[PDB]
Amino acid sequence: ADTLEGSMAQLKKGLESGTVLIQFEQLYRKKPGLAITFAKLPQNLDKNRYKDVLPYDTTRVLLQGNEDYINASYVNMEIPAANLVNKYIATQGPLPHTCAQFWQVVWDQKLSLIVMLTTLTERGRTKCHQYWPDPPDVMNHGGFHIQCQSEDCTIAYVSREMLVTNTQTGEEHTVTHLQYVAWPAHGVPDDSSDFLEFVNYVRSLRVDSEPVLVHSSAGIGRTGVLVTMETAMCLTERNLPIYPLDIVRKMRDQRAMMVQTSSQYKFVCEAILRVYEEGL
Amino acid sequence: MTGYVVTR
Repeated sequence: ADTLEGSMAQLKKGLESGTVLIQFEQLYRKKPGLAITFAKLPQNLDKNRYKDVLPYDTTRVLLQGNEDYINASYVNMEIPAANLVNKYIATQGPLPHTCAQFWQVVWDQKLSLIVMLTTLTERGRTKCHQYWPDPPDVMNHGGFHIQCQSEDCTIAYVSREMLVTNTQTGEEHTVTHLQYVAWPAHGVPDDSSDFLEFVNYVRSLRVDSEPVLVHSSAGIGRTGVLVTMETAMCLTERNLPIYPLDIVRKMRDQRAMMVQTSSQYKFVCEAILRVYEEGL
Repeated sequence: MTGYVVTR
């Protein structure tokens, strides 16, 4: 209902008011009534990095390493008006002993793009295990030979090409890996223009009908911001209306707590107005 | 495990 021009006026009003932040604060963090059981089974507990960030049973990724478990969710953002779905797999920064499962997901679905929205360590703590090798070095995870063929960077992110080799069959798979390093946990990007640049890079790398694997440390805060922003941009180019609270709810229905702080939400809303006004 | 839930 209503238009792009109209939703954007509505969004601006709500930022100025500000009712958008109130409604965000009132939005549920977990979808009422969705079971979270497998993630808390005894054999699975230590495969979670955070005790409070767990996948729903219904949307959790099933390992075709088979009847195993991983802290990862399917997250599909439908833009019905454009007949469009942007598939994601949203996951935590792997643990030393869950690395093998992380590469199993990438291999089972032949994901070609990985987006990592965290540094490995932050403020005295480990936020993610380094599951890829620093060249020249090479590493093995659960029957996968991983080598980093290429490294380049901007001020905000590192772009890496990786080669994944099945050690049984000798089959090879290539993956693009993007690590945004200028975006602290529980916060906003250090630079908004780099962020928008980055998100457009991600969209241009996206393969249709193939999920993009997106993670940060917990896989809900900064990933949620990124999924909202990519959704908004697909809508803007198609002159379709944008309702960021509907976008966040639809994410939260598939993985709990996406877009963690009010500051993150306020940030992505302002970026959405920014992109719209500069393309007008 | 530390908790990832914060305030702000």
